[PDB]
Amino acid sequence: MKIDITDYNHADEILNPQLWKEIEETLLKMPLHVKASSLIFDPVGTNQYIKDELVPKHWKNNIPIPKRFDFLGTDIDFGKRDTLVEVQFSNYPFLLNNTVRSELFHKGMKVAIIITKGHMFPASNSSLYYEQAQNQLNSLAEYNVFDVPIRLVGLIEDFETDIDIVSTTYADKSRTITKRDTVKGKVIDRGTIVTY
Amino acid sequence: MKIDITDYNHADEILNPQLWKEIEETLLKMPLHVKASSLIFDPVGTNQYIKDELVPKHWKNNIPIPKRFDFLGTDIDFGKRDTLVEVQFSNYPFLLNNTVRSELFHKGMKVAIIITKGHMFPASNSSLYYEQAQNQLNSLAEYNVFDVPIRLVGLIEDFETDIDIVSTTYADKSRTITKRDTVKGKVIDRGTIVTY
Repeated sequence: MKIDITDYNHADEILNPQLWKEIEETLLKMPLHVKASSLIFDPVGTNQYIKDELVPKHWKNNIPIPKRFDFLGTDIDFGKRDTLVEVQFSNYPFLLNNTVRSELFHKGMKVAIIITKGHMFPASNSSLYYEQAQNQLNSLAEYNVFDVPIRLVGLIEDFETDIDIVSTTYADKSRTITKRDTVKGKVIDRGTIVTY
Repeated sequence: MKIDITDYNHADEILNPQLWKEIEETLLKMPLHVKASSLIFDPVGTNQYIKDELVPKHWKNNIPIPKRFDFLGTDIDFGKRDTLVEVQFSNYPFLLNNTVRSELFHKGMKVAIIITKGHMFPASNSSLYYEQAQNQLNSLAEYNVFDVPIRLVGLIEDFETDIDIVSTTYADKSRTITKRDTVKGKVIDRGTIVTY
């Protein structure tokens, strides 16, 4: 996928280039994961993909307790050396969520990378999106509310362009994949995901 | 105008019925104030109307310093006895704005009334709206973040219904009214304000 980046409190000069590269390379070669709602962004598939890539690179992971069993895996955290990676795709309250995480951060870790998906992707209801997270952080930054270094990453794709897509069907009850296919497609014109 | 109300921390049992009545009666007989952007919600006209009604009823007022001269008057505060009324129509960061106001509130006032306008009204860019403020407060309430009693009020109008409208044109430079008319209209189908 493609990515848009917003750095706060000079996360760019603080971040270990190699640690950032591991995250960046993983995201760039990663296809768009989608599932039925028709086709919507699949955060669990996405986090599973990220996890399988970073675990072998020695990133320690932790999966936050979901407000709903079938939501488990919608958000995931990774840590390595002094870097914290927080994938936030759920509808958990953004500012409150991070204010709470910020507290622990200040009580070691020196920079945090937050991964979100662009608004262009149709998704679960009220689920966080990049532009919204950026707006909120731009606002706090404006009044010097926080000093923690943050690299905010937005997962996006260009419109009307052939891309690799992974379509999955889950039997959410224990979660199971009953069907999956790796096809080609693109996003039309929020956007609409089209498969070939 | 019509109003929708959401109470937090039992603002409803704490609020002086007469103090609430002064606020409620003012809002109910108040027409929809609009101006050119075509026609959009006019917060200054609205606050001027509210101010002219409450000052004679002994509500002390205070107008917050705007982040922009021509924005001055977009938000206004009123106090009387133990009640705080905060009209919030601007794009100032909601949670941060109120967290800061909350701090002073806890350092007397016993309940706060926050007035916003519904999402149905086309308005200034990124300006706060009722449904958004409610979502954010519902979220903080969910995790017992604040205990301050709040009555959140949303200014709305029914669709396809004849209503009184005040259309104004300002020479924003010192603010001046160069043109104004009191007509009839309605909101079609965000919504679109139509005048007759």
